[PDB]
Amino acid sequence: EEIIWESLSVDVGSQGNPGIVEYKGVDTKTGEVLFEREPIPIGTNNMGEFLAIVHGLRYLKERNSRKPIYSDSQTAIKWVKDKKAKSTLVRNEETALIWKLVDEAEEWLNTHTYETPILKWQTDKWGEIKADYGRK
RNA sequence: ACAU
DNA sequence: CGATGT
Ligand SMILES: [K+]
Ligand SMILES: [K+]
Ligand SMILES: [K+]
Ligand SMILES: [Mg+2]
Ligand SMILES: [Mg+2]
Repeated sequence: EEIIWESLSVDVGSQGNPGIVEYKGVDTKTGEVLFEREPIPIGTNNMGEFLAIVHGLRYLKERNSRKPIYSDSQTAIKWVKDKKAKSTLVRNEETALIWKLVDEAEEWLNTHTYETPILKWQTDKWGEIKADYGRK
């Protein structure tokens, strides 16, 4: 089982969990940063991993790219497959922004199609995903 | 247990 | 050491 180098890798970064959430997508081969989301003041790790995949799908579709996406998040891969982010984060005024983005990402999934394979990055075999923030 |  | 998730 080998890395598919012609791919997009995504990952969340956070300050606290729940805490400040950001995410980015990179070229798996070169590490070039292709997109980065502006920090969101409160969210969870899994909400951010979910948003990163959905943004990757939107990014690749806009560019007519058939590359797969790698994520290290078992949870977020499932949530994208299900088109449903099963987060436990409370809804209040401080979490309104992240929940709006997650709701809108689900809505996009329910109104668009894609063939993009969403693949598990095998951290145990390959080390940290290329989009990692280097914070652990 | 597994993945973050 | 704590949290988010299956
Ligand atoms: K990891
Ligand atoms: K990190
Ligand atoms: K646990
Ligand atoms: Mg990750
Ligand atoms: Mg990471």
